[PDB]
Order: sequence, then C-alpha cells, then structure tokens
Amino acid sequence: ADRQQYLRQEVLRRAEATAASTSRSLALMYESEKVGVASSEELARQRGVLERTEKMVDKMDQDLKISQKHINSIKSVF
Amino acid sequence: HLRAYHQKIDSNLDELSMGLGRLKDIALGMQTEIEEQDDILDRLTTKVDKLDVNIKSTERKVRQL
Amino acid sequence: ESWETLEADLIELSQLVTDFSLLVNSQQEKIDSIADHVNSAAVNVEEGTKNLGKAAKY
Amino acid sequence: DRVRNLQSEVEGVKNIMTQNVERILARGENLEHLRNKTEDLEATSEHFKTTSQKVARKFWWKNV
Repeated sequence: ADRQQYLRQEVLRRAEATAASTSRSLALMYESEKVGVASSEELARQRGVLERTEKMVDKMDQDLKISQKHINSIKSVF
Repeated sequence: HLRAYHQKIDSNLDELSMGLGRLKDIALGMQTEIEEQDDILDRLTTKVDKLDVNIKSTERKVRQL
Repeated sequence: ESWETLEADLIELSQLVTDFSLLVNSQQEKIDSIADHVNSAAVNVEEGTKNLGKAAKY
Repeated sequence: DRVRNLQSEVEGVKNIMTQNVERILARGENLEHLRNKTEDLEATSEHFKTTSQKVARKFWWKNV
C-alpha cells in the first residue's frame, strides 16, 4: 500500500543519493592525492637545489681561506 | 537495483578510508619536508650572512697589497 | 546516513591542497634566483682566489 | 557513527594541511629574505674579483 511504496521509494532515493555523493567525495579525494603527490615531488626537488646551494656557499668559504693564505704569501717579501 | 547501490557505497567508503590514510601520509610527509628545509634555509642564511662579511673583509685586505 | 556532509569537508581539504601546491610552485623562482646568485658569487670568488694565487707566484 | 568517524579523519588531514600552508607561507618570506641577501652577496663577490684582478695586474708589472 501507500506506506510500503513511500518507504521503498525513499530507500532507493537515499541509496542513489548516497552512492552519488560518496562517488563525488572519492573523486575529490583522488584528485587531491594527485596534486599532493606532485607538490611533494616539487618540494623535494627544491630541497635538492637548496642542498647544492649550501655546498656552493661552503666552497666560497674554503676559497676565502685559500685567499688569505695568498695574501699572507704576497705580504711576505723578506 | 538497490543491491548495486549498496555495493557501490560500500566500496566507495572503503576507498575513502584508505585514500584518507594516504592523504594523511602525504600531508605528514610535507610537514617533515618543510621542517627539514627550514633547517637548511636557516643554516644557509647564517652562512651567507657570515660569508658576505668575510668576502668584504678579504677584499679590503687585498686593497692594501 | 547523511554522507553529503562529507563532500563539503573534502571540498575544503581540496582547496587547501591546491593552495599549498600553488604556493610551492610560486616559490620556485625564489629558489632558482638564490641558486643563481650563489653560483655567480662562487664563480667570482674562485676567479678572485685564482688571481691572488697568481700574484703570490710572480 | 561512521560519517562522524570519516569526518574526523578528514579533519585531521585538514589540520595538518592548514599548518603546512602556514609554514610554507613563512618559508616564502624566509626565501625572499635570503634572495635579497644573495643578491648583495653576488655584488660583494664582484668587488672581490675586481680588486683581485687589479692586484694581479699590479704584481705582474712589478715583476716585468
């Protein structure tokens, strides 16, 4: 009767809506995962550039120490 | 069929649960990466600040030669 | 169950992740510029050091 | 309550990502600071190279 028909229709409507909604949520999730992984990889690349940069600053400090030895040699005339 | 919807919801909820775990791992990995880079950037900034003073000072000694 | 409430939360999360990615990408040029300035400086300091070494031998 | 439980998981990732955005904003500022310092460093290195070239010329001519 009418009560049965309402309840059957409602259960189906709700199941369809829940399937659709959770599918939309899953799609949002997967796209966020794709973006997050790509951004993580970009961050890691940027760290490699910073690490190389630190080696170059260390190199300049070494070269200034060599330069000071040359200055001392040049001043040592006698 | 109702059963097909229930089946789809169940698999969606499983995949959401697993995927949110993977997102948490990604987000924590970013957090760790940023912390590590903060350290590198701090040390790099300190070394550049000292190096600029040291290059200028060395140049002024070379001027006297 | 009312699962539609989860959608709004995931939209918010998605926006954070997208914003984070745009910010990381926007900082690429600062990192490249730092690296380039330091590379140039290192070439210059190496060349200066080599000139002082030559003068020390003359 | 399954909806509330998944919502709590989303909220946990959101909290970490909110902190990640705060910290990456700070990183961008620290990078801008460092970029300016390395610009100045590059200029300083040019002075050092120029002065060292002038001294090398001087000592070359002193020694014929």
